Order: sequence, then C-alpha cells, then structure tokens
Amino acid sequence: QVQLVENGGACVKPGGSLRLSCAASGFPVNRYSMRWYRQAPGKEREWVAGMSSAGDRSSYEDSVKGRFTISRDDARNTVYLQMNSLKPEDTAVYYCNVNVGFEYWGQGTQVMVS
Amino acid sequence: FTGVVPILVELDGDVNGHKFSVRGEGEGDATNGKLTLKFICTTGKLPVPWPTLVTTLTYGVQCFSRYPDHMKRHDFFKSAMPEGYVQERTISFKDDGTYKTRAEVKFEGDTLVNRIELKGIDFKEDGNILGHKLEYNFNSHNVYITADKQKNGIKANFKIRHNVEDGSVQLADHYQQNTPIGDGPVLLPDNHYLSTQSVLSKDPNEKRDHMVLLEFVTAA
Amino acid sequence: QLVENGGGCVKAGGSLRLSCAASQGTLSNLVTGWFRRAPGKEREFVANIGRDGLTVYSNSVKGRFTISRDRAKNTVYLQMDSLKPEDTAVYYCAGRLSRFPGEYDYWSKGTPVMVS
Repeated sequence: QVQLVENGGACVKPGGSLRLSCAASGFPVNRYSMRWYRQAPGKEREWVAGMSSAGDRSSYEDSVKGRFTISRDDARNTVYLQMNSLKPEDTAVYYCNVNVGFEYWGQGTQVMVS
Repeated sequence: FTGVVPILVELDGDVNGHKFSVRGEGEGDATNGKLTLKFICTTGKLPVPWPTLVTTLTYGVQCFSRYPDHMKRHDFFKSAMPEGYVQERTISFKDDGTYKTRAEVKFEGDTLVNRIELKGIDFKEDGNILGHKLEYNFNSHNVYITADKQKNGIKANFKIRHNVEDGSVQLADHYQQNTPIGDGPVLLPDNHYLSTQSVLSKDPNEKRDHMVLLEFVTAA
Repeated sequence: QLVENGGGCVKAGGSLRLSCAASQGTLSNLVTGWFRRAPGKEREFVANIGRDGLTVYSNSVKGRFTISRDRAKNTVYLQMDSLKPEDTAVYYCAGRLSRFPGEYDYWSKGTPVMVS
C-alpha cells in the first residue's frame, strides 16, 4: 500500500557536506509532516529533525538545530536533508518517518563520519 | 476475557484546577489481539490534548492484549483479572510537566471495568500541551515489563513520543506499578516486552469528538 | 561481556580487522562467530571458529576473510581482504558454550563497515 525509501547515506570526513533523500510511495507528502530520527549502535532512538505538515516551520533538537536545514518539494514526492557542518556525534544512523493512519517507519540508511 | 469481551471505561481527572471526566465504550478480542474503543468527554472542553490521556486510557488495561503461547502462563494481568488490580502510574513529560494517575481494573459481573483518577502538575502556558499543538496522529511503542517480589507486583517502564504540529517530538518517561487486589496466584513474569500499534479515526456522523481508537498489542 | 571494535568506512580493496574480546575471563572455551546484517535484508553468517580449531566461512565469502584466535592475547580477530560494496552490512560478534551447532548465546553491539 505505502512505502518509504531513503537513500544518500555515505561516509563523510569531518567538515564535509552530505545530502540524504527520503522518497514516498502510495500517499501524498504535501498533506503530512515528515520526520528524521537518529539512533546510535546500542542506543535509544531519538528525533533529530522534522518538518511540519504545513511546511511553514521545521523543528530540530538542541544539538543539531541549524545543521540539518531540511527541505521538501511536493511535486517530487521526496524530502531532502542537508548535512551542512559535520561532527563525530553524527555517527549514529538515521531513520525516515511519516505516520498516515497506522504508523510507518522507513528502512533508512546508516551514515558515520569516521 | 477469552473471546470477545465488552468494556466500558469511565474516569475523571484534575489538571491545574480544571476538572474533566471521560467515558467510553468498546470491545476487545484477546484471541485476535484486537481492541476497539470510542471515548467522549462529558465536559464541554478538555483542557489538554487528547493523546496525552489516550495513552493512559489505553495502557491502563493489558488483559485484552494477546500474548504468545509460551508467554500465556507468564502473563500476570490475566491471572489477576478475576479479582482486579490497581495501577499507580507516574509520567514525566519532557518539560511539559507531570501526570500522576491511579487506576483500578476489574471484571465486574460479566463485563470488564476500568476507573482512573488523574492529577496534572508543573504546567505552564506556552507549552505544547497548553497550546494544543499536538496533532491527532499516534505512534507505536514498546513497553518493558519486569517482576518485583519485594512489592509483590509487576513494574512497567517505557518512553512515549508525542508529536507536535511544528514537528517537535516530546519524549515522556512512563513508569507503572501494579498491585493485585486478589490473593490468588500471581505468576509474575520475569521480563517481557509488549509492542503496541494504535491508530485513531473520527466518525463524521456526529459533531462530538469521537476519538475512535484501535489497538493491536502483542507480547514477546 | 563481548566487545567488538576496529570497524570504519573505507574504499574498495582495503583490509580491515575487527577485534572481538570477551571480558569474562577465558575465550577459548567459547565458540566465536561473526554475522553481518545488511541495511534492509536478513542477517547472514559471516564466519565461525570452534573448540577444535575448525574455521567455517560462508561460500560467498570463502577465500577472502580469516578468523584468528590469538593464544597470546586471548582475543578473536576477523581479518578482511578484497572488501567489496556487498559488505556494507554491520558486523556483530557472538559466542556459544556448546561445541555442537546451535544458537549463539552472547552478542555484541557491533560496528558499521562500509565500502566506496
């Protein structure tokens, strides 16, 4: 019925720039909010970034605020996240989430600064 | 509890001097691991967002929740169903304040009944719950269950992520302690986790807020 | 407790060594194995080393990786050669107390591994 596929994960040396992209299938993206969680190996999952359904404003956590600079295009049906500045704390992996009806988690991709 | 069982849950609570009561009805199928409910607040307006109390009204009863065959004997809640049990829950919101709730669940007559008393504290204007910024969506969750022989009760813990219109996610810590009213065998399980998957819908038939609610809870 | 370390993102054709050590005294008594989980696929068996010393590797990886248990250091290291993009799976280290085949009891947090 509905699926989420996120790609663009790659290892980046400190100070580099990386772009992640989460695409959707089986539902509109314009009518719902989007979110990006992060979890480190052997650590509880946490919400790092996200973007409201209306798209007027986006909300980040304390540490990453201003780093992610997320964006969305309704026609593309894909959301883009920009790494901007990079720090070792970003070694944790990312997950793409949008819950229409029953909640849905995307498989996401793993990214580590090294 | 075996087979389809009706349920009627009525509760009342106070938050910052605002008193509100919610009553609801529905049915649960333990064999199929499904639960359907419909709530309504008799009061005109409920001061806080519904989900922060939908979670409490849902996780107040675990008898309906289905468990695997190996864990059927392990369950404590089903064992204490005949004479009921009392739960004390403390929920610490991420800077939005705190809930303290006490509930009693028991099989009265041939129907299951749950009653809850709630107190809200440490709330300030401009907060997420004060501003009603939380949306109508929900998220699946995992709850960890562990025994305690010193208190002769089962203790549950987990973290609940509530959503905000601007996208802000509130991680709230939920802790539960249970005491069996009855004197029968407890069969307390050492450790096990229940995954809950809940979806919320509205019925356009009526103007009253419906909160038509569906749960699928499975242990492991 | 099982601790696994020594993993990091690299290019194709590089050789990296993942070191697994159990803080619980001796490790020789414990059959030590390595598995890989792909980003969105089922877990797979990387390799295993047992009490008798026999080393078993999956056919896909045969001839490329090697497990060595060091008597001097009491630690089990998986050395990789000719690493390829197919090996992006995160690697985990496990152990079993029973010499015969079965499920491994212990487990490790794991480290990410990548290629070009």
